[PDB]
Amino acid sequence: RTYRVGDIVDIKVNGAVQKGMPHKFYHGKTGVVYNVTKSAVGVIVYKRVKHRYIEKRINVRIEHVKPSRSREDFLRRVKENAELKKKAKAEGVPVQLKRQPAMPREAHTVSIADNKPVTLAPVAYE
Amino acid sequence: MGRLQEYQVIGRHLPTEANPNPALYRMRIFAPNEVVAKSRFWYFLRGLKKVKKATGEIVSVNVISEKHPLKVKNFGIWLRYDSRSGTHNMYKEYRETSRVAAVEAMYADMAARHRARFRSIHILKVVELEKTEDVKRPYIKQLVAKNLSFPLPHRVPKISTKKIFSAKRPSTFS
Amino acid sequence: VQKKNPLRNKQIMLRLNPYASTFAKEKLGEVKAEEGKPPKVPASFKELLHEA
Amino acid sequence: IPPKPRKILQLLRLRQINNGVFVKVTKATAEMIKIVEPWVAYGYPNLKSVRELIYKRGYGKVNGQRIPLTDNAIIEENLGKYGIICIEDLIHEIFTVGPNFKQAANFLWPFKLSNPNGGFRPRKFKHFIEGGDLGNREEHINALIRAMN
RNA sequence: ACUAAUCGAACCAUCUAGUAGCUGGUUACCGCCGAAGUUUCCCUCAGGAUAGCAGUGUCGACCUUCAGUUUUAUGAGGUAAAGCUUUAAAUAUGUAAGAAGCCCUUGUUACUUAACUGAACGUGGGCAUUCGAAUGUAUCGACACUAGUGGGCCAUUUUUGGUAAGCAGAACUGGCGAUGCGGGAUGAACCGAACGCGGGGUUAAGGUGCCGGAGUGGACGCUCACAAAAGGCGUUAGUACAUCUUAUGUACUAGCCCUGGGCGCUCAAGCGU
Repeated sequence: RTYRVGDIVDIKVNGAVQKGMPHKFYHGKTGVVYNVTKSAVGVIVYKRVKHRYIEKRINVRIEHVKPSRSREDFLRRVKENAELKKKAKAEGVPVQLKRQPAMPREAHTVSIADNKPVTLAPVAYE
Repeated sequence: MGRLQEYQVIGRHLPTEANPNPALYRMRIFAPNEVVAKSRFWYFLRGLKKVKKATGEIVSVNVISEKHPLKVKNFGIWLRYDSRSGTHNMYKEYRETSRVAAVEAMYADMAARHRARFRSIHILKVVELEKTEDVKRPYIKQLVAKNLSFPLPHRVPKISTKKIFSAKRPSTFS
Repeated sequence: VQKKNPLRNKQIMLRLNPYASTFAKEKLGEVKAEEGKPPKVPASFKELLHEA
Repeated sequence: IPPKPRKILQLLRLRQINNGVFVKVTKATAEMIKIVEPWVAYGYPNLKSVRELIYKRGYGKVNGQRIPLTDNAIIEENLGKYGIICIEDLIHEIFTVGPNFKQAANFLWPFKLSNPNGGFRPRKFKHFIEGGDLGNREEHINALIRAMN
């Protein structure tokens, strides 16, 4: 795997390699890149103390850093929000582009037929 | 727990493309109000099968009233409670004019003689004892016996609590 | 200078809601239900109510 | 109070005991309320509860100032851009949730309710399904508002 | 304490208000804002500086933006079920959520590579009246001087090592050191609630026999006072086996009791609902 300076990488920290292992406070956290070396990769990652954020700079080898799929939903969204807007302006019709947070369900009717509702009860200890 | 009522609660899994028209399970639940009746319904249903409230819906809540609340009858309640030791099963008998009155009788009776609360107690089956000699219980047996007639000795009369002083010593023959 | 409750003070309610005069006049808080003979309960609903 | 339910109650504008607010039932909001369930009671209000709340304890946020809803003019200045022109419109927009619920509910200052007449239940700090006064209670919030409002 | 025996030897004025540590003290009122034991870097021990938290002023954009929150997408962890590590999830926890943005096209480079293969600097487009989730809006950003703590204590949760058992150490959160009020008959615990001066109404935690404001209130039962499958011919509630015109009698289960604040209370003023 190859890595740029400025992209988003995520650390996994497997147990196979023990050389220069980050702490358990650094396992499984995502950050950005500022240096790329022969083996180690310079990672900038924020840290949560009290009420604020402080930035720490580290070096992790290529054995545990993977490309981040964090902004994958963005590049899908802007591409799709583009081409629907082309289809909207061509057809002259409006389209809802933003995300709706899944409103509660509306009313409907459930028929009895072919489904006689079974009567249940709790069971004894035996 | 309070003036409970009977509730018929029917519900089923939220349908998917794989399983349209799910199975529509139904349960009878004694509860003080509807939001407790629905909570007990999902509590039991997750106990038997894998359905949960988040992936499930409730299709009906209906009150089951007494057909003849002016008739006096005998009730057999099958029961299950979790103590510190574990879970046990028993069967009580009650004499009331309605099933919710007998469940009211059970909950006070079970909390008194066994110290069991609403969460531990599980209703198994409450059924009207249709015919005599199906009563398996002594203190009900003397009550269903022929030509019951007992006196009321030593009945303390109602003296108002705000009448602190009385001029005549009360009589307990009324 | 002084907020007046429209539920108590009938003049403030009329200032805010001019329909409130003809709501009480034509008695729409007492709208009778639509007439017509109600149907009997289906027999299948009675068995499901009084099921075991 | 841990800081994570603390932030939510600030975001829901519940900064005081006996404080009311209208929120939309939504997967964003419903998960927000479920965290702060050890601190709130909520339910489904009827038309009357919406009506008596706006009419008796309805206050508006006019340039950051809590102005009581006394005349229909003061709704036109603030919410006339969304079609809400009167008090019966602000009740209608809230009860029958319209396209501008967000601007209508943010206009209202949080409802400073009184303590309930008749009191709470004996141990109000349990869930409503276990005999307390906390969490969801659906249509029984109308009785709680009637004692409080 | 006294006696005997033991060790030592001045005073005055000035330098001199010597200096070092370390105590004790440090003088009206009101108003506003209000903390800390924590990050990085040095070197004598004798500890420094800094970051934070804070106060006064001061300067730049305009709640555009931001956020101890949810949701959507995507990492990371163990524990059941589960398949032949994949499966689906709890619980807390990283990253992203437009115009400061996208994609691909075309040139160059001091970098890299078989090669725009990438990276950087330049070209093209589109949406500014849903600009691409919810909720909030008392938005921030940046300088100076000036503090006080910079090394603590308690509780939870997680985690680590270990003891005959102990115990010990970190990190997180809340708090204390710097808090009054109602309760806890009492309190350094805990429960409620945090504070300008008054009137009225309603409550919480706790209570309503008297001391004490409020019920000798209503419904139904039980009781008379360490420790183990313990002893109960005390009582009540439930289960399992056996006899019977050919009502019982054996062992358990559950209550709870005998053994193992004051006044006073017992169809409670005790216990459970």
